[PDB]
Amino acid sequence: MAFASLIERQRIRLLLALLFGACGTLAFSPYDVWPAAIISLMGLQALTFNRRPLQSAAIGFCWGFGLFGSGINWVYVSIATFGGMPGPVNIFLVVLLAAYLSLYTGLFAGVLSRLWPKTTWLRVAIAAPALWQVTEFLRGWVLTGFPWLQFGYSQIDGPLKGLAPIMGVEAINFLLMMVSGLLALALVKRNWRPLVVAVVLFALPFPLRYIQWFTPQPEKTIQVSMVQGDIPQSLKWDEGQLLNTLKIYYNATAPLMGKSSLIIWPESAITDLEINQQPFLKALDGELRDKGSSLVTGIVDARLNKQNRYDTYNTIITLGKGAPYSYESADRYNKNHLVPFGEFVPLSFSRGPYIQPPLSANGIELTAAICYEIILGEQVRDNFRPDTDYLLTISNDAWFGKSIGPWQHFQMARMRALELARPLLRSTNNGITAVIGPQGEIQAMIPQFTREVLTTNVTPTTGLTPYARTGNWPLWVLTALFGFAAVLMSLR
Repeated sequence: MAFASLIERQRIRLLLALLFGACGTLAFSPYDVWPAAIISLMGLQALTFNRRPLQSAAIGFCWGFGLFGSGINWVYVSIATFGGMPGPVNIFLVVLLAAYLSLYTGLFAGVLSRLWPKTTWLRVAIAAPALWQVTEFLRGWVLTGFPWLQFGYSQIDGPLKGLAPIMGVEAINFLLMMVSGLLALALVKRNWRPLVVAVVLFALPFPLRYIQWFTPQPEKTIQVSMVQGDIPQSLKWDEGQLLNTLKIYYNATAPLMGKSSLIIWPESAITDLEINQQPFLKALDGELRDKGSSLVTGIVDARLNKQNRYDTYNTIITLGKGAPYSYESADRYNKNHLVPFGEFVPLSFSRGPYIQPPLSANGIELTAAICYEIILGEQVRDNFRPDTDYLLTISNDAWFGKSIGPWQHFQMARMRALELARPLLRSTNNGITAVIGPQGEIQAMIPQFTREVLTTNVTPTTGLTPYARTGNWPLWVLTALFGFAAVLMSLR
């Protein structure tokens, strides 16, 4: 046989693209193999060499489909269990989602091989990172976006973690696409120059991780007790289980009063309207103030708005010491970035303001996010303020079941703590509830899929990271400069 007549064939290239896309899903939290991201990106860029724009677009689409048919398949658990659509219909829906998410990768590959047909360093090192940044922005922006499975999140424990506090996780996405292509440039061509360049560009951010952009405050250390109720997702929105859920949470929280300064309940812990459960909240706030503590809990609130029609918000509310409860109080967080097909129909929860004040609780200012909102770095940074002590996130991962989705969500949550240099207090109904340190490090974690309480001492951090001080625009300026240079050098 032969091994040179097979690679040149297009069908073999499509199969290899599928294989590399599938293998790239091993780079995230359930498996935590950061070399898999590099290998997958190297395969993506190397298989598109010497290809026509249409063929390369097809190869990129196949690579994206391989990535998104295995990296995100837990969505099946969110459809088969919760929904009357039969098994084949759920499979078709998952396939449609994977194809839609791979359309952006196909577009990226097609544009890359149209504007930059020849395999040179200008393509792998200059054009590919900028075009990948633009494509990922489009994927995370169009139709409310879905910026899931970004290889920058795979470097939390990797060498390039310290680049996140300076320029943001997407900057890692810029570098991983930049380095891997150079490796690809050293693989197809027997030239050690791209290998040396990639090694240098990968080993430079490694010393840039011992820098602490935060100052710990060993005088405001408080005991936080996050409650994981493990309420089943099948009966959560039932009137018969409303009383049982309240009893479970209250009996889990009552011993914690007087010993934990802050108590946190998961997203939509009170599965009832905020106006309906007024006496319970008032009595709870009175008891919390008597013992001395603050409770931050998720709830669904109905507001008559200005047109006298109800506006439904998925809110986080605060009660107790340092934050008295009232139905009309600014100490509240309304979820802004709703989950498509889970809370609204694109093309019915309402959207809160994009910028909201941080929650105040017993003298502690919390930057709050809800479930899906924690994966959006830009929104969290915009809501972040210098006075913030901890990053607050409440979620409900029971939809995804016993799958890889919860861990990917947890890793994307840890990336926010790494970027903003603030402790992250993640609470979930049955998912991963943890206290992520200022460097994206797990300081505490309780077993998943059980009814437990995570009670640990946590220390605030002050100071601003370069990312939290300038934002995401330096990365966009670098991307624009690289794209302009690559385009201007392509007109010849």
